[PDB]
Amino acid sequence: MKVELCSFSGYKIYPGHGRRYARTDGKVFQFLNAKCESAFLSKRNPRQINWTVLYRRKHKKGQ
Amino acid sequence: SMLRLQKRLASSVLRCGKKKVWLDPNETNEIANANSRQQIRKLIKDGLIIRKPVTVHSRA
Amino acid sequence: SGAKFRISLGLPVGAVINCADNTGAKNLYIISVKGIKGRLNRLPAAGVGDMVMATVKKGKPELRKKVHPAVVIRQRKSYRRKDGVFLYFEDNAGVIVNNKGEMKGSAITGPVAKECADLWPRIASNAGSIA
Amino acid sequence: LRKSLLVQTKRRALEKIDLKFIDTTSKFGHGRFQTVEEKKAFMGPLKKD
Amino acid sequence: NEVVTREYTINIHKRIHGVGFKKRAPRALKEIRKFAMKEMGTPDVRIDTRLNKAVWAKGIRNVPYRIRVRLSRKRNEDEDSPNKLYTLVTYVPVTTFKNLQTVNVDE
Amino acid sequence: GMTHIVREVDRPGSKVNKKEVVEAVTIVETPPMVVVGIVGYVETPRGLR
RNA sequence: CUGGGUCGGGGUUUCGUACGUAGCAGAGCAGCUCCCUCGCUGCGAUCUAUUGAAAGUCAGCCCUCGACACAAGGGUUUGU
RNA sequence: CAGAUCUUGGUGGUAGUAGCAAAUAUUCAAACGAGAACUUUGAAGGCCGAAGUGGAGAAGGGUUCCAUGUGAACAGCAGU
Repeated sequence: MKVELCSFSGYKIYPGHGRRYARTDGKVFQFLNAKCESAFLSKRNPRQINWTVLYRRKHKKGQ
Repeated sequence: SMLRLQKRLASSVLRCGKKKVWLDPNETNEIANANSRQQIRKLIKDGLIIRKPVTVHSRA
Repeated sequence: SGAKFRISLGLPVGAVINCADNTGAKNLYIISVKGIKGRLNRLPAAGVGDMVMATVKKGKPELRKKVHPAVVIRQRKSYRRKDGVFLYFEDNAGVIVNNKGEMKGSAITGPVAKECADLWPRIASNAGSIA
Repeated sequence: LRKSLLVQTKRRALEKIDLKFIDTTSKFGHGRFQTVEEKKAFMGPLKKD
Repeated sequence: NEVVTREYTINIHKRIHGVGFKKRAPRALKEIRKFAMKEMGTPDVRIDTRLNKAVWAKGIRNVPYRIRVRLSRKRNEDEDSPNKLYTLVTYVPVTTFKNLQTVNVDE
Repeated sequence: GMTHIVREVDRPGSKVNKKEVVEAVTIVETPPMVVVGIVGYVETPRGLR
């Protein structure tokens, strides 16, 4: 088994979970749930969203 | 007892719809035997009934 | 061996799927999946990697107005691997092919589902990236 | 549970199985954290401490 | 004793889960009367009108999730009834609902 | 309830040979029973008695 | 076997960062200055810190052994 | 008189069944009272939202108007 980081968050995706979406220019992305699903498909910037790992790392929150 | 008669007279005397008339709730006995506009006109001046104010409608 | 584990069939007869090669077509109009025996009152469905007859409705005037075999490359219905990842691409797709199982064009744009590349090796030769 | 009547001899029924991952994330929602000791390490301290 | 009076924190979000919208607040009342009758045991429960305002305050479609209730049993203290006992429910407003117990109170 | 599992598989010839697979399973909790009684059955032309 | 009932607590989980306060933040405008001048006071959508905060969480989720009272009762029957 | 889809009168099975679903919605306390889901007062929550579930008229009704009282009958449950 291999764990694949989400493309809209940083939460680890264990092998049974999630779903994978591959655009028509040659890139696969992992999504942990449907909340992270239709956030990316509406292009909401993954670092302006108050719970992703990227946002919490950008403001250095907890560090 | 049927305080309906007293309610209609308390509307005509006060010149207001009977929504606003407030027959006193603790004194339903003394109102019950006041059934002529020579007493309800008296029964107001002693405060045993009053006219409720209009519900606020603020344009603020 | 010849395993083709069930993948959720998501293109019933009537599906219009973007052509993905350089033959000059732009729309495949599925008429009937190939290999389906069916039941009373059920439209045949074409999964990913299933030969399916198709009539180009917009493109080269040479190609239009006749029935050409086709293969479905990318399907929009989320299908499951046999390891629990539900891969689903961005659009329906296809490619014209001979009934001998080999391409007509020579340049496929976009990715190709791994289910196809295992089945039609001729397609897997020209695939840009087997996603 | 009852031991079987139909004797099995096929390939599929004579399989020797060694697991690799008994998943244990919560079933009470879309779980994302296998174990609490793992959950607190990705989150960190909270206001409830 | 038999004039014992004590607080409670009636949770009226778990006695209501699964009812229609126009029958939500009127159902909250009966789930209070089914509370006094189970706790004290007397079959006369007299909800004070201040409470009826406090359970209709939001609306009828939405009722406060937790309501704080003072179950003051009485011995026909100020009345006379065929039943010797009856509990007079009352309202005890509070701004928080965390770490509150069902403590007793002076009679 | 139910939960996942992950294992290899070694069916020769399968397109899934020597790869991971995930497979939905149950969990049947089985505490040890306790024997209390014995019963004896006799064959009768009518049936079992 | 002490029993379950209620309230509270934590675990999970949903949504996404509350009121309040502070900021030399904030596109501007207005009023006052030993006219000093990021000077002082105001309005200002929003953003930042307190803040993965706030809130809901079994009514068909889990564990408590913490508070509370209650708990062996009442009615109808049946005989070789 | 056994009949005529016979005339008049009467009673069944159906049957304590179909049904009392058009227009958002009621709740708490008190009073007379034998009796209260419905009457009256008070508190709260709703609607009709000025082309009204408002305030007056013409046709038409003919005493329904107002007061005191009644618990046969009617107000398709009830009713002070």
